[PDB]
Amino acid sequence: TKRLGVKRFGGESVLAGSIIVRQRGTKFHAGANVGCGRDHTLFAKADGKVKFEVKGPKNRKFISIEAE
Amino acid sequence: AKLHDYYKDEVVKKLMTEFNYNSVMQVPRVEKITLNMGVGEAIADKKLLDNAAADLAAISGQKPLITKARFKIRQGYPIGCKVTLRGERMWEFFERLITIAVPRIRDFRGLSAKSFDGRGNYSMGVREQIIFPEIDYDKVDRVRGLDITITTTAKSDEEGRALLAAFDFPFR
Amino acid sequence: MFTINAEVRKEQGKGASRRLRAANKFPAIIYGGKEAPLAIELDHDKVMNMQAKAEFYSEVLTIVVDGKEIKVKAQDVQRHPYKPKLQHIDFVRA
Amino acid sequence: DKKSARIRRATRARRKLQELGATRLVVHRTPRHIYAQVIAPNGSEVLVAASTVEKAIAEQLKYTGNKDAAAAVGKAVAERALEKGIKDVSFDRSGFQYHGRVQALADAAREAGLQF
RNA sequence: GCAAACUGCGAAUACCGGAGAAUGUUAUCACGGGAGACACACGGCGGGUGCUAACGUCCGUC
RNA sequence: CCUCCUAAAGAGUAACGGAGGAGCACGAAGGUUGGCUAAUCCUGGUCGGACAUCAGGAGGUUAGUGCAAUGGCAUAAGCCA
RNA sequence: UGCCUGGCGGCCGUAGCGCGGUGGUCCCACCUGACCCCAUGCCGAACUCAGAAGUGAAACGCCGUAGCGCCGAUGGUAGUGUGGGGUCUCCCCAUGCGAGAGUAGGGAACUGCCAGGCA
Repeated sequence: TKRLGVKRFGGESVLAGSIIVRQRGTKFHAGANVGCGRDHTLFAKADGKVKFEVKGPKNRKFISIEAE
Repeated sequence: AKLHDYYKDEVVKKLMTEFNYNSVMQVPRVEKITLNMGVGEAIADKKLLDNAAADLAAISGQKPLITKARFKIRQGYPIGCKVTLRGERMWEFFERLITIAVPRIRDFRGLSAKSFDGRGNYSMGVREQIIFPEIDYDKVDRVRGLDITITTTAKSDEEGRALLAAFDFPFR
Repeated sequence: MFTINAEVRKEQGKGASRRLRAANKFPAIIYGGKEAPLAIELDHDKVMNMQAKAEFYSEVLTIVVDGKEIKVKAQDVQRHPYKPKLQHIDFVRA
Repeated sequence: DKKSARIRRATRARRKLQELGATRLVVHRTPRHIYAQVIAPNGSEVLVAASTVEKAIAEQLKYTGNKDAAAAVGKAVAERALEKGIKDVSFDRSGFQYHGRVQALADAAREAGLQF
């Protein structure tokens, strides 16, 4: 009777401490050289390249940052 | 370990010759014995549960642990406390019971062969706990009994029958 | 064993398929074994003519390509829900 | 299964340690022996390894598994690693309990000069 | 058998990010001055409302 | 104040369109380190009837994750110390 | 330089489930007793102490089993952008992108370093 989805994309260059994706649940998990917030908001720990992959026993989707 | 040596001396040889196993431990062996009176009458008050716990502590050589439910019972409601042994107390208590408890049963029609889990364990509840002399008549409050469920490594009902016969299996 | 001759497909996609369907023709494929499968162009009229006999789907058929007869077994046939037209016939080499 | 729970427990430690990309010093307890290895962050290569099975440790040990054997293994691995130049490496008890053989080995290694 | 608030499967157009060709008065952005501007409508594209009866009504796009 | 669709697969895209909940609390119901890993159904067992009780079995989270809703949690954010 | 085992990574179903036999050389697993280091919301269940006292029962190790699960082409089909047409509700034409399911087939995973036993 606020904004979800992918905001930053793989292959992009971002500065340190830049939020890439916020997720309602654990749809994605931070990879190497990536931090995680209280609301599962991933942010860049450094500057370089970003990769989205699928890995794990359940084949969960992961986000990683690699040196440029 | 009071009966452990006697068990290894007597039961092992007959079971091996009647089964012809290869390894020493292939013979079924008891691992734990469960004493838990399903009184189920402590819902009104917990004094009965305290009395049951005291009886368990007195009869056994240890102190019981209070559990909770998985009849008008809520979730997580403590109703009964169980007791189990793992070690020398196993054989000590088993020998004691088979010496004084099992032989001294009133109207002892026998055990229940069908009272198996279908996989190598026997479960039954023997009432009129007066059979156990450890039960002091001074502190008895109601007619109760142990819901003994023998836990054994038997892989089938035949092995359970064989290991029960090893204890002479008085009769059905 | 039936003397069936067809033409090898020259285009990949829905274009040639619809061109054949409009002109009363259709495509097909032949696969099976280590040999590479190949696409073929089956004429609709001849397929109707020689498929009426019940023996068409019973034994191993013979398909003639560029004057070369090969044994192929019809795996399956796909037809329109109501139109009596063969959407696609899949064969297996035998 | 005890193995399943042990692996489950060790997985959390390993995955939380992998964020740093630092050489790990993994110690494994066996009922009859004890194993200790130092593995690079990649995980496919090992810098050094020593176990009680080798004669170098069991010569003076009546048995390969006990507090004394764990201490001897810790001393040996610590000496070898110090020769290697660990420079404050990180330890890992394969997701085990720091109670016995693991505890004795770690204490013996720290006696030799381990910085962890 | 069904499911806009069913997905065990899963399209092209639409997005920015990286490399690359020719193009076009730099067609691109910021600042500073000066505007109108605060009632649009027809049709097509896929829908809701409405009784898909409506030449009724509202949405994103040309 | 907040959640689900409605809504044309980046975000947004009208309804007086249909669902709704929240005005709470913890000095633990947070953290540290350690340990453990359910629901669902079945077999035996006085009441207990099949499901007040424990042991075992298929399985490892469809239990639970304090608040309505939706996504997520096995490395457990779930339970104890 | 070969056969076998253990630890650690990539790999996350062509790695899983079902059946048979094979292993105590080394190694591995179960385990005796535990008052001793330690311990339970009760218990040597796990944890820790003396080892082979006993064994290969489960477990893991190889191979075969394609039974099961799984992947999976090839085409076609459905769908659809762009421009147009018709009897314009819906369909079709030209071109491009290209489903799901199913299919032949694959399918007893592969690979990297160290350590130990037998050649």
